[PDB]
Parts: sequence; C-alpha cells; structure tokens
Amino acid sequence: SLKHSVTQYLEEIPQQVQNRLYTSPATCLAIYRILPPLAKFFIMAMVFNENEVPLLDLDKWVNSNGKLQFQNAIKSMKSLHLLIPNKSSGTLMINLNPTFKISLRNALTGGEVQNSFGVVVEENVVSLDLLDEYSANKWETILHFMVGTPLAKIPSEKVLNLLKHSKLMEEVNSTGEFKITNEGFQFLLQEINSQLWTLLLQYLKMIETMDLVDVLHFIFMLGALEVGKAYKILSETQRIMLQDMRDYGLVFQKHSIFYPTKLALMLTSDTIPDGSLIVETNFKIYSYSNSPLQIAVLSLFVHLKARFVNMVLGQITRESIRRALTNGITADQIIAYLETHAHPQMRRLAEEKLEKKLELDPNCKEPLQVLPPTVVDQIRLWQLELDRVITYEGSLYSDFETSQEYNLLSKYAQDIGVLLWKDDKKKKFFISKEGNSQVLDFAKR
Amino acid sequence: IPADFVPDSVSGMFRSHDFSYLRLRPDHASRPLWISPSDGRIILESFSPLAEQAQDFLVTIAEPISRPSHIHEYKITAYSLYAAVSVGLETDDIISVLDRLSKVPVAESIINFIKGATISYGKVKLVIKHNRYFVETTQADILQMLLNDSVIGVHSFEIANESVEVVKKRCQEIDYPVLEEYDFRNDHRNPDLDIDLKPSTQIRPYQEKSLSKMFGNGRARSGIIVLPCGAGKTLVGITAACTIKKSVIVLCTSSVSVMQWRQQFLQWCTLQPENCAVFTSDNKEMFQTESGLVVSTYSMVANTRNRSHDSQKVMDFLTGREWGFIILDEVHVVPAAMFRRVVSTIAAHAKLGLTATLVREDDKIGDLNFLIGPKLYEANWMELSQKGHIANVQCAEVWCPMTAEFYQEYLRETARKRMLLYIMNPTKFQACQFLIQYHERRGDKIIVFSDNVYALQEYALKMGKPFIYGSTPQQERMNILQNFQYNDQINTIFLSKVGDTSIDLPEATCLIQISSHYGSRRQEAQRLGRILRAKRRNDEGFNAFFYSLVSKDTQEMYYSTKRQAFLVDQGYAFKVITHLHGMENIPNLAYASPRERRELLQEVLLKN
Amino acid sequence: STIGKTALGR
Amino acid sequence: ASLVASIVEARKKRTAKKNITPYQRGIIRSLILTLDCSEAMLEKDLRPNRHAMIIQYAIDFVHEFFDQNPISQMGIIIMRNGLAQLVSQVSGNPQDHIDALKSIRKQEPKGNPSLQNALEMARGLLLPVPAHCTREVLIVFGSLSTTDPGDIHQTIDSLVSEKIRVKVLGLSAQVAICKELCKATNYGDESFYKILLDETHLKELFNEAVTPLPVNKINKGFTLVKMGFPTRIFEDTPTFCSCHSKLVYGGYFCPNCHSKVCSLPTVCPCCDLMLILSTHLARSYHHLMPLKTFAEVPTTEKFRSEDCFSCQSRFPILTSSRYRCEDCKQEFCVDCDVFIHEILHNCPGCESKPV
Amino acid sequence: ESPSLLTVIIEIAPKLWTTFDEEGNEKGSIIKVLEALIVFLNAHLAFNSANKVAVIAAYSQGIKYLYPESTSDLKIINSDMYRRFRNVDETLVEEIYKLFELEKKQIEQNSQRSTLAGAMSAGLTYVNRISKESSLKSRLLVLTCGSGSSKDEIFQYIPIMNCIFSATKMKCPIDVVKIGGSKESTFLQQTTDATNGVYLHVESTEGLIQYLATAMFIDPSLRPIIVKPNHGSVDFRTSCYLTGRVVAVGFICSVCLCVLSIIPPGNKCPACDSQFDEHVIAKLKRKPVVPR
Amino acid sequence: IDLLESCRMLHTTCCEFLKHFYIHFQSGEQKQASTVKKLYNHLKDCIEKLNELFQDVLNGDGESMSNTCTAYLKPVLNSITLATHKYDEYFNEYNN
DNA sequence: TATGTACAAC
DNA sequence: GTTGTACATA
Ligand SMILES: Nc1ncnc2c1ncn2[C@@H]1O[C@H](COP(=O)(O)OP(=O)(O)O)[C@@H](O)[C@H]1O
Ligand code: BEF
Ligand SMILES: [Mg+2]
Ligand SMILES: [Zn+2]
Ligand SMILES: [Zn+2]
Ligand SMILES: [Zn+2]
Ligand SMILES: [Zn+2]
Ligand SMILES: [Zn+2]
Repeated sequence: SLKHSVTQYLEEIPQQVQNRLYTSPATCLAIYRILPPLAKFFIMAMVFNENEVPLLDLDKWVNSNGKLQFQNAIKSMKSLHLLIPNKSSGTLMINLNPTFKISLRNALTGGEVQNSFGVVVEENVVSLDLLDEYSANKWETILHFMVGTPLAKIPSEKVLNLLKHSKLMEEVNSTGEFKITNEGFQFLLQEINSQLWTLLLQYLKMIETMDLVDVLHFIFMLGALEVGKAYKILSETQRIMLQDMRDYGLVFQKHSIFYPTKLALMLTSDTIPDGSLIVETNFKIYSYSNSPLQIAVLSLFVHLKARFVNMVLGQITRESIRRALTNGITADQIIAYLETHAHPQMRRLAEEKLEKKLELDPNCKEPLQVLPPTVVDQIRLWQLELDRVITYEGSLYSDFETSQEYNLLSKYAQDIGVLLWKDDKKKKFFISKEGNSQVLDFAKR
Repeated sequence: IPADFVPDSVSGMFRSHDFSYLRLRPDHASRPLWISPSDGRIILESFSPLAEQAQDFLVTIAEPISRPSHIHEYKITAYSLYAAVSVGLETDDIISVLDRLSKVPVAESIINFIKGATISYGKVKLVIKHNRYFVETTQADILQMLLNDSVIGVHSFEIANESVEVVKKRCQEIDYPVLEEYDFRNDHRNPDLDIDLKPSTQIRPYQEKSLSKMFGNGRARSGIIVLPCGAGKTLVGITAACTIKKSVIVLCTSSVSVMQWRQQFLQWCTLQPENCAVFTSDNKEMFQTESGLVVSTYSMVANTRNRSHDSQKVMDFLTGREWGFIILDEVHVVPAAMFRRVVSTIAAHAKLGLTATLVREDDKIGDLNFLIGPKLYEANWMELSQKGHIANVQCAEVWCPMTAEFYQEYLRETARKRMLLYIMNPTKFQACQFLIQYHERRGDKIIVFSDNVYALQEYALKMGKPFIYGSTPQQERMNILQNFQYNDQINTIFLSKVGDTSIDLPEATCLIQISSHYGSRRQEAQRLGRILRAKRRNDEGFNAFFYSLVSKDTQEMYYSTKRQAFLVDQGYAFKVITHLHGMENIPNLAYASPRERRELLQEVLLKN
Repeated sequence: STIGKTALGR
Repeated sequence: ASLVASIVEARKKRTAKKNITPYQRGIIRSLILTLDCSEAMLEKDLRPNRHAMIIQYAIDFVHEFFDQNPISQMGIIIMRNGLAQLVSQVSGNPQDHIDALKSIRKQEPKGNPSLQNALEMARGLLLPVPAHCTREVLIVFGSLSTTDPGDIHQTIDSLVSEKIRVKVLGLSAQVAICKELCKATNYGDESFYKILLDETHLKELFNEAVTPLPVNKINKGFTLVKMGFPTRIFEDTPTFCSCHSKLVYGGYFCPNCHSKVCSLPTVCPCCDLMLILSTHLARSYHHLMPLKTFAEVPTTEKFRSEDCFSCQSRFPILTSSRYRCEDCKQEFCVDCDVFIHEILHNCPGCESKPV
Repeated sequence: ESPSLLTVIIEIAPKLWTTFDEEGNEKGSIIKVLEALIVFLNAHLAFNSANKVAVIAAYSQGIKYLYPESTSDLKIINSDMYRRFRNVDETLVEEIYKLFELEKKQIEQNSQRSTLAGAMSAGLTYVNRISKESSLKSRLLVLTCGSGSSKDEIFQYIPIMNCIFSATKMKCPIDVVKIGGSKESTFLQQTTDATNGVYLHVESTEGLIQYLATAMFIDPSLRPIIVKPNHGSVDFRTSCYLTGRVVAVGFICSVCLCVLSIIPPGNKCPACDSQFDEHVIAKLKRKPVVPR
Repeated sequence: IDLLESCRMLHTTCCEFLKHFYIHFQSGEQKQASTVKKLYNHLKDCIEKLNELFQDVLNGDGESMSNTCTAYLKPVLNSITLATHKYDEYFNEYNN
C-alpha cells in the first residue's frame, strides 16, 4: 500500500501540476523509484536517447510469460503522464516528458540542479546519541498517545489537530477525551514506512494556503538527504514546513541548521518475528515481543498479567474484549491481529491438522486456521452480547383517520429508508429521528 | 530489583508483576522454562528441545494448572514439593535441574521456598505388627522429639489404632513427614498370595511409569496415582497387587464398580475364583483360603451405628486380619467426614489411591497427604489421547433458548424451584431428541446424564428408553448395562448421578447432558470419562462427542462456564453451538405446539 | 462455527 | 578459552585437509545405489523414520551426484522381502532416478534384507559397463542381520574379480560381513564402512560419497574414449526426437549421424557415441588440479594489507585472521578461504599474479 | 522488487587501450568509457536506494578495488550532483587517478598475462561477502577491451570455466561488454550464455551509454520476464590439445580428460604421461567395415 | 491423431534400423558386412516409405499437412540419407 | 444449616 | 416399604 498510496494521490493531482512537480530533479529521482521495475527499465531506456520509440518496440522486450506485468507498467506510467503517447502515420509513437527527461539527465550526469538536493554545512552531529533518541522519543510520544497509555508529554496542536481532523484518535469536547477509532487500530498495525506516509498524506490533504509544490519538493527531498549530516537553510513556505515536520520526529533543528533522522530515510524505501504470540484454547496469550509499543497495543484488548524480558504473558477475558469494543475496535480486526501475528508453531500445527484433512477429501472440510476456532467464536459471541438490545431514536405515528393515509405515510418512509417498524393491524409505525422532519413535511402536503 | 532497573513506560500495566529486572541467559533458545519469581508459576514450551525431559520432572515437583496444546503452565507449592521429597529428592537435584532448564536465573525467593520446604525424610517410619501400630525410628535422637511432643501421648512406641490420623497430621507440622513403606519382599509373617499377570497381558508404557514411581526403590510406596479416565487404573491396581503377592482389599464407590473389578481382576491375572470374594449388599460370603481378595465399597465399610448380624461378622473378619494391600478407587471421596475412617480401621501396610480427578470444592483435598500418602505420578490427558490410548472427544455446549412462556416464570420463582424449571424447558427436549436420532442413525451408543431424577424419568418415559437411578435394584441396573453393551435394539440409555463415575462402558461413544450438579467441576470430568474408553477409538477419523445442553439467559450458564474449568485446564476446548442444522425438517418434535408447551408448564409448576 | 444462524428452537 | 577451543577444532579439521595430493580419481563413474527397505527401517531413531529420511537424502544425493559428476551413471536398488528389486536402470538422466525414489517413498518397508541378492543384481547391472568407468556400489544398510540364499563369501570374491567397489553406510552398529565386503573390495582399506551417529553426520556421509573415489596404482585402465560435442539448433517447427520419439521444439544435433537428442549428457541412441558439452568436462577439472590448502599465518611476522585481497574485508584485530597462499603469497580472510576451496576452485591471487 | 548488487570488472591496461586508439581514429577513448561507466553506476543507484555498487579494475600487474575504497580530494566531478552519486563517482575517479599514476610508474615492467580471470574471481568473492553479510541479489559486468591482440587465452580457460559454475550456484548473472576488433570471444561468450548473462560487442566507443542502459541494465529481479538482446550463438566446444582446432568428435583421455582430435603421437597422452594400451587404441584406429 | 501416430510409428522404426546399421557398421569386424548389407537395404526401403508417406499426405491432404509432415520427419529422413550416403562413399572407396 | 440423592438395614 | 445417616453442594 506504500507505493500504491503515494502513486494514487499523484494520479488525482492535475497534469498541469505534475509538469511543474517534475521541475526539481530531487523529486523526479524519488518519483522514479516508486514505479514498477519494468517502468524503471523502460524509463532508463528512453531518458538517454532524444528520439521517439514506437510502443511495439517496447512490447518486443518483454517475454510472453511477463506479458501481464507489461500492462500494469504502462498503465501506471501513462496515468502519471510521464509517458506521452502520440500517433503519427498510423504508428503509436511513444515519448518521454521533456521536463522529466531533463531532470533525470541532470541528476545522473550531475548537471545544473539548482540545489534540489540541498547543500551541506560540513558540521556533522552524532546520530546514535541524538538523532535516534530524538526521533525515537518523538515517535514514541505520538504512538503512546495514540494507543491511549498515559504519557506526560502530549503531542503539539499541529499533529493533534491533524489526528482529530483525520479518522485517527477521535476526540470529543463534550466527552473531554480522546480514543482510538476503527482506522486507528489499522494505522497502529501498519509498518513504520506506512505509519509515517499515512500521517503525511493527511497533512498534505489538510494543507491550506503553504504551496503544494513546495510541500512535495521538501518531503521527497528529505528522502534524498542522508542522515547524520548538516544542511544549510530554502523556500519561505518550506521554512514553516521544516518546523512543522520537527514535531513529527523526522528532522532535528536546535533553537539555523536542521538534521534529517532515520525516519526521513525510511520514507523513501523500506528500511522469529517480533510480535508473534501464541493463543491457547484456555484464552491465554504468550507474546514473544520486547517493546513498549507491541505491549501497549496488546493492552487494548488483552488483560496483561506479567512481563518477561523475552516474552509477555496475558489472558483474554470478557472485560478486556468489552473494553476494546467500547472504543470502537471491531472483532474482525482483533482476529486479524491474532492471525497476522501468529507463532510459527501454531501455523505448523494448523498445517499438520490441515494436512491430516487434506488427503482425505478434495473439500478438506476447512481452510487453514492458525488459532483454535473456539477463541474466534467466543470473541464474536461477546460482540453479539454488546448488541443484545437495539435502540433507535424517533417518533411513533398513530391515530390515523384512514387506512390509506397510514399506508401512504408508512410507504413513503420506506421509500426514503427512514422506516424502522410498522403494523397494519394497529395502523402504527416508527421512524428514525433523522427522517422525522421529512415525514412530517410529507404529511402536511 | 537487583539493579538500577529503569522502569518502562508500560510497566504500570503490570502491578508489581514486572519480572524484567532480571536478565536472560545466552542459551535462552534451548532452555524451555520461564520461572515467575513471585507466584512460583512456571511456563514450559512443549515445542522445544528438552520439553519431554521437563514434562516429567515438573510434574513430580509442581502441580499443573493448565496444559494446553503448546504452552504449559505449572506452579510450585508446599503440597507439590512435599510429594517430590516423599518419593525421595533433595533440594540440590531440584535446584540443579531447575537452573539447567530455566531461561532466566532462578530467583532467590523461589530457592528459599524450595529450601524451606525441606524434610529429614526417613527418620520416622510407621509399621504394623499384629494389628498394632508402632511409630518406630531408625535413631534414638528422634525420641526426644516425639515422646516430648504435646499432641502425642531401632526404637518404637505404641499408638492407638484410631489415633493414627492425629499423629500423622502432627508429623506434618513438626517437620518429620512420616513415610509408609512396605518390605513385602522381606515380610514372611503375612501369608503370601501367589498371583501373577498372565502372559496375555500387555502393560502400557504409562502404566509401567506409574508403577515405577511406586516400586522404584523396591518397597511398596503408599500414594496416589492419577491417570485420565479410561487409562486403565484398574490394571494398575491389579499389577500392584500381583507384584506385591499378598492379601489385598479393594474399596470402590459403587456396587456395579465392585463387580467390574471382580470381572476384570479374574481376567487380567491368574487369581483363581476360589480366592476372590465380593462384599456387597447382595452377597457377603468371605474366602476361607489363607490369603485371598476382598472387593467392597465404602458404604459397606464406613457404617458405624448399626450393622446387620450378617455384615457385622464380615467387618470383624476385615478388621481382625492384617491386610497387606488396600486399593482406594476414586480416592477423591476418602477425605470426607466419615469415609476417612476406612484408613484407620482396616489395617494395611501399603495404601494406593486411584483417581482421574484430584480436586474437590472444599479444602480437604490436602488431607490425603497424611491419610494415604502423596501424589506419585500424573499423566497428561492429551499425551495419551494422541497415542491412541484414549478416544478423542469433540466437546460441545449447546445453547437452547428458553421460550417466553416458561421464561416468564423463571424470574418470579425462587432459587430452589428454578432448577426444576429451566431443566424441563421444551427446547431442551427438542435438542436432546434431535441429537439422539442423529447419532442413532450414525450407529452410535449414547449415554444421557441427569442429576435430577424427575427430569430423568420424564425424559425416559417420553422417549421410551431405560433409565437407572438410586432406587433401581442392582440386578436391574446390571441387566440394563449389559443389554446396552451387547443388545442391538438398546442403542441409548439414561443414566443419573449413580453412573457418573467408575462404570465401564466400552461401547459408549456419545454423551449428552440435560441436568448437572450445581457447580462441581469433578462431575463433568467423570461423566466425560464414560466415552474416553470407546472400543473403536483407533479407527481413522473417529471422534467421540460430549454435549452439554444449557438454557440461554439462565443461572445454568453461570455454572456451565464454571463446571468446565477443569477440562479446559487439561486441554479440552468447549465450543458453543447456537443452532442445530436440519432440526426443523424432523417429522415430529416434543412440545412442538403451544398446547403441549402450556400443559407441561402447568404440570411442572404443580410440583413447584 | 455457526454463530450467525437463527435460534436453536425447532 | 571458548573461542580458542573453536579455533583449535578448526585447525584439527584443517589438518585432514592439509594433505591434498593430486590423487588420480576416476571422473567417469558407474554407481549403483542399494537402499534398504526392511522391517529394521521402521524404527524412529531418525525422525520421522529411517525409510523417510534415507529417501529424502537419497534424492538430494542424486541431485548433487549428477551436478558434480555429469558424465557418470547411476542405478538404484531396494532390498524388500528378502529380494532385490530394481527401480532404476543405469542411466545418466537425473530425473528418472528422482522419479523412482519418489514412488518408493509411498510403499512401506517390510521383510528382511539380503545383501547377496542386492550385490548379485549390482554385479549384473554393472556388467555392461566400459573398462574405463569405475564400477561402484553405495549400500545404505540399516539392519543388523542378513538373510541370504547362498554363500555371501563367494559373491564378495566375485565382486573383487570384476573390479567393483562397495561403500556401506550402516545405521546401528558394525556388521562383520559388511566390514569384510568393504575391506576385501577396497584393497584392504577400512575407511569405506561408515556408521552415522546422528542426522547431521548422515548428510555429510552422502555428500562425501559424491566426490570421485581415488583409484589404486596397480589398477590401470587407461584408454581413449570417443566423445562428441554437438551444436544446439533452434528450429521453428517441432521435430521428432531420436531418443523418446516425441515432439520437442529444440535439441542438440549429433556430429556423427545428425540425429537429434533432447537433453545432455547422454549417449546417442543411434551411433552409441557419448555426447557432452565443454562445460560438462570443465566441472571436473578441480578434481585433477586441487587447490593447495591455505596455511594460517603466525602473528609474529608482519602483514601486507589490513583488508582482504579478494573481498576487501577489514581483518579483525591474538590469532592472525589471515590465510595466505604459498603460490602467490596473498593474505585472505576466513570467509574467503571457505568459499575459495568449496565453491570456487581457483586462487584469485594466483590468477592476478602475472608470470 | 528487492535490492541488487552490481559488481563491475573493468580491464584497463596501457597495452590494450593504446592499440584500440591506434587502430581507430579516437584518442583518449578510455575517458569516454570511464564517463559512461560513471553514468551507468549512477543509474544503478537510481533504480533503488538499497542497492550497492562495486568496481574492480584489472591493471597490468594485478587487480585493485576502485569501489568501495579500502579503509587504508581533487574535484574531477562537479559537486552540484546528488550526494550519494557523488560519494561513489568521486571515489571511483580518485582511485582511477591513483591507479593510472601507479601504472605509469611501472610502465617498463613486463606484463605478459592478462588479469581478467583474477578480477572475475575476486568479484565473485565480493558477491558472496555481501550476500552473507547483512537478502541481496548480484550481477557481474565485465567491461573488457579486446582490441589489443592477446598473447594466449588458453591459460584463461580453466579459471574462467570455473567461475561459470560458481556464478550458477549463487544466481549471479555475468554480463560482458567487449570493445575491440574481434567479434567473438569463445571464452567470454560461453560465460554469458551458461550463466543467464548478456554478451554485447561494440566497435565504437562513442554512444556506449545507450548500449549499457538498454542491454546491460536488466536487474536480477526481472530477468525471467525480459528477453536478452544477445545475438551470437555459442557452440560450447573446446579446442584440441596438440592441434588448436575446434573438435566436434574426437578422443579424450579417461585420466586427465584432455581433448584430442587425433591419436596422440607415441600412443601416450601428452598431458598426464599415461600410456594407452596398444590393443584398445587399435580398436579406435579400425576403419568402417563394408562388404567386399 | 491418426496421422500423428503413424508418423511416430514410422519414425520409431526408422531410427531402430539406423541404430542397428551404425552398430554393425562401426563394429570393425569383417563378418558383420553381410548383416550391414541387409540393414543397408532396409534403410533404402525406409527412404521409399518416408517418400511414399509424403506422397500419401500430399495427395490426401492436398499439401496442407505435407509441409508439416515433412518437417516433423525431416531430421530422421536427413539422418537416413546421410547414413546411406556415408555407406555409398565408403563402398566406392573400398570396393571401387 | 438446608436440600437432593444414594445406600444399608430392619 | 420405611427410617436413620452420609456426601455434595447452595
Ligand atoms: N492394558 C490394557 N489392555 C487392554 N485393555 C485395557 C488395558 N488397560 C485398560 N484397558 C481397558 O480400558 C477400559 C477402562 O479400564 P478401567 O481400569 O476401568 O479405567 P479407569 O478406572 O482408569 O477409568 C477397560 O475396557 C479395560 O479393559
Ligand atoms: F477413571 Be475411571 F473412569 F474409573
Ligand atoms: Mg475406574
Ligand atoms: Zn527425446
Ligand atoms: Zn549420433
Ligand atoms: Zn575475504
Ligand atoms: Zn594463490
Ligand atoms: Zn591424459
């Protein structure tokens, strides 16, 4: 979803803006790395030659087996408008964008770049002691604040407004508190690369008059910069952007000089399992994780009992599951966490259990399940316990002079989807509070 | 906290249970054991090397809590430690093994607890001579510790036969836990009995392991052997009696179970019938041979007030002789208020206790320590299930929604009358009938249990099937059981609390529950045992069944989740069935129309 | 695992 | 001392690898794989069982055998119900043997073994083998007893007369007849009877047998073998193959009769002329000019460079973490030494050094 | 999909490129090749941010690792370019400057045998080190100049043929780019064909970037889906031992496996001093039988 | 299917004679000449059969399948004629 | 302490 | 068939 999410946004931006976005080679070098491997191969073939190559020639390069990948590569390249198709004399000639072409040539051949990659002050700082600690503490604060665990230093208003504006960490003044949402749980389960891009995409969507092109010229350029070195300061809009990014733990700037951090490089590309847990039929949990994050997220729907340096053991209980559902976490997500973070032993036993059921019949009687069915049934059964009684706010309509009138008003509510219950014998029906005004207005007319 | 130990930001979620202050050893990937430095709980990885080497050592020193598929969980307590030392074990061996198998270093708190629970074993020994109990000791120094004891009163002193239960319990508190060993090899005063296991016998591995923990040093150890229901505890007792080669007495908590001992006993060993005698309410003749066998029940041995002239002679016959071996079947009932007197009246050199479940509601379970001895061996239920020794079971818990007509009275009525009200709900009748029909078409033998006699008879008459309960005579119930085993027409039978334990039905393969005792977890395990010995327990794809019909939104659900707290520990998984497929298409169902349902409500409320 | 089915009655 | 213990163990292991003389080895081989499928193979000493593990390693051995000995032949025999059952004829196709082994994996082993029956069958399969090929039998024995219909001693004498060689891999302990069979057949050497002590040792034993067996000095079979190097062709239309009589798009063309073949290296089905590629012969050059072992350089003397000559790895700063080649006198890291003598077969320093 | 390591093996020597310049009309063409290589390496670093670069130069008296620089700053290139690209390009040129000056010092030194086999062997060792250290692919590129008339390539057979098998074990395609008069190199061509590599021969140094970016830019992650632009067809044949002519059908000694187009003189092998039995060799000498 | 099976049938038998002819031709024993002559005659007949099959396909399928039929059996036919040509050349050298 | 149920005896 | 007594649980 990393390259898809960034790519998808770039397909929405008007082409008139994409052409201007390709002016800075720093952005093009990063945009070049997001395309599929086939796209990069074709782009590198067209960049160095100032000529038009027919689409048929490109098709010849790909083998019959890899024909499917060719359709995706061209579709993604054409959607970004990086590839300009023109037909002349019955030949579907294919060319490269001149702005993108020039930008790549300068980057590879080291031509004039107008400081797209920035400059270096030659005043390096220790990265392990400061950059790692600074971003790790800053990233930990936002993560812990999201998980809901108590923590002294709360995030600044900038990111806090971003969270509330987004589906992350729903907050209500009347309640006076904040809690995780359905999307919040998914965000916490996403890797660091995705955990950062989602916040940036929300920030880029919430930005209102810095300049859109300037924002991207900074985000992509940040990936170009290498961690552990100084960089002199840039656009007027980017200055406040740099300060804003300082609150997300991506850059360190004390009190004229800013320094990128591990997360800045993590944005561009990527970089037993930590987090794998065993769930028994006794509703117990034994997680092989040693980290404040993996433990904190488990506490959302688990009742932790003790901790060891190498593992944490807990117990699934009705109170814990109820505590998670009250915050809006769906049971379907809980099983996903337990399924996607299962220990190899559970998978091996399930495969052996499935293997003992594979040769017997083609149907196999079951798909592979890592964790015992009873845990799923109890978790889903508890969710039903929360929806035991259903209440709707609305009004009851009665005392109808004529049956036709009762059917007319009741049928109208059904048409607009605001009818919740009706009874022909009693000439009574109930409608949701949302549709009350419409029904009353229809009644008068 | 033997360090700076900076707490983690999430350490608050663990209230004084954070055990991160200690560090991990470099060989963690091999060592399978985690030890809790505070509560004594031990977590074992059953999927790692040295797991088998620890599954037996931990059982010896620690009582299991839960043993699911992958991760086991033991716990060290004074009771469990007492058992290990009694069989013979020093703190050095336990510490060496525990440290060698622990991913983390053994904390001082656990070391102190184990060291504190150390005994000078073998100093005091209780012996029997001509029905006289002498507390003999191997050194004279012990005399200053015993003769000067407040409670009491190559050196020995006399003690009253009935007062043995006082000295033994006192011996538990003065740091000298007495041991009851028997040198049957060197015992010539008692007339020997020549009985041996016939060549056709084949002792299973776990049976040999259980006996080795008893006769490991050559002297018959007095203790308790715990094996899953249907594991063959009867043959374990037979082998123990056969190897001891002395007069033996057996006590079992029924008359049907007494008979099945005699049948199995005459089968597995060569003890001729002339040397066997059964002491029950039907017949009371005793063997005239020099050394023989007596198989009886607690109810016939524990009565004190009034005994019949024919049964008083038998009791004198039992008491007069100095028996050489006593086997207590279902030993979870011996520490009762009166049943424990069977241990003081009938003199016996070696006492063996056989039971599948070693739990009970009250705290008297620990009384077994000073009555018959410690716990010698315990076997995992799942281990024997995967080896084909006992049948696998797919347990289930069916939720039968109570109808509005009956549920409206379930609220107003009192507690003592609620039980009979949610046991006879019409939906349960439909569920039971459908399941019985489905399994009967499957060629299965079904057993139905009901702690309520009124419900049992009502169900039996409605379905026209036989039932057994307290008032049933011995001959009738024995005939019913035999027919249910061999008769093709009799596919299913209704049982009650009488057959809840110690009845052998190899043909049974399915079990259904419509009623149950209030909250006893032991009864659930014992009932499940009836089907764990199914004959066709090895054919491919076989799966026995155990249904528990309960009433939705009733106090029975409170007990059902509490009545299966022991099976879950052993590893059994209970699933919830909210609907029975193909149940509506059945032609006829009981109380299908409102008229019949209303009639039942008026009929049941009359008794209320 | 049948959890979303109708009531067991009849 | 823990780190020192590992180094001395490595030095001891290197001791056996220090004496590398260019022994004359028979590159062209003819192997017969006798596997045991009897009641004794139903034990659980090797998880899951002896039969399963042996077959699995046999498949891996087949893959390795043909990869390093492309111009050799192999056959497979199984001992079942006191009789020898043939499951694969002597052939150079690695896929046929693997297919036979997979089929055997299903049938349960039962009965008693018979070395004489298996050896007698091996004597027959190897009879139509040229005099320039080394006739070898690799028996994987698992039982402690042998039930035979005749005198095993007579068969052992017959094997020696036919210049056959036998390697026996036992499972439980030594057997007197197997020791005599391997000793009287290998010119008195007693190193050809190996008993595994665990699963890991078993993998090494099969892997060791892949290498060619050095020949004896008094056993001379020198000769010239008529070989052929075909040229691959690319045809537009499918054509019938001369070996399987099926339609294949490609295939090599024999230089003696122009008949086409599907895969190499195989003997031409028309002129009975062996067809091979230059690569097939190059695979065995390292068995005729083995690379001289590298000797640990003492820390007393001074070193040339701080980094490896081949991989440019900083030498970790007691013991010198450098290995030098006498021919070129260039230091090497510990990692390179393993890769230069196992995967590669040429010293980069020697090639780089001009002459 | 995944990062891929690129290991370039450039064969630079005064005797090779000087002949290339004299034969043609291009002076200083080595500069053109060096600039093309610098651009090519930068392009590889642009395909992904997790792929490394390695350059090994085979000079007249040995080999030298141009990049990465040994642990043991004139401005050839402008500093305006990307930091990562500059960090590699600048080091490469500086090592080039050092090596050529060293070569100029030993110009009078006698070097008769090329050092291409050693460089390829060293590159394979580097590939293993990267693979074992730190899930990374690999690719070898041999940029050799064949214009210079080689003395004898026979000694390059045994080493090069050994690299083929090693390269096939680590899934490391080796591509070869040859700049010289000879159209085909029977040893290099076999190396590319048997290792899923690409062999390309170019006569003109100018426009080399187009060839490099269009032919040798295929990463290991997408080899199965791109058809190689290789045009030449190899025969996988070897020359005789005492005649030097390719043999389609001949005789090989069973002891040393040395090819012989004809029966060796003296009825004795010329490579291992092994005497062939007179009767057995006479069998080969027999002629076809036709009815009288 | 019928034509394809016949082609394989003809191909299999033609190669069998080719194998036998080469075995008896490269044996080096003079006595084998008599057998070689018989095998040589069989090869000549095989050529006629292959040509006849092509004619049968040519006039049966109207050249639609003859081109494919010849291609499927082109290598085998080429091998047979080469074997006969080698026999004739050596026969001319030896006898003539 | 009360209440079911099962058991032995008269 | 009934009365005096245990055991197992609220
Ligand atoms: N070794 C054995 N051989 C044959 N049958 C056995 C063996 N051990 C136990 N059984 C059978 O197991 C069943 C249950 O035995 P039993 O001793 O009544 O079990 P438990 O008392 O442990 O519930 C009986 O059918 C018995 O014959
Ligand atoms: F443990 Be058994 F059912 F007597
Ligand atoms: Mg029993
Ligand atoms: Zn073929
Ligand atoms: Zn041929
Ligand atoms: Zn190295
Ligand atoms: Zn060397
Ligand atoms: Zn030779």
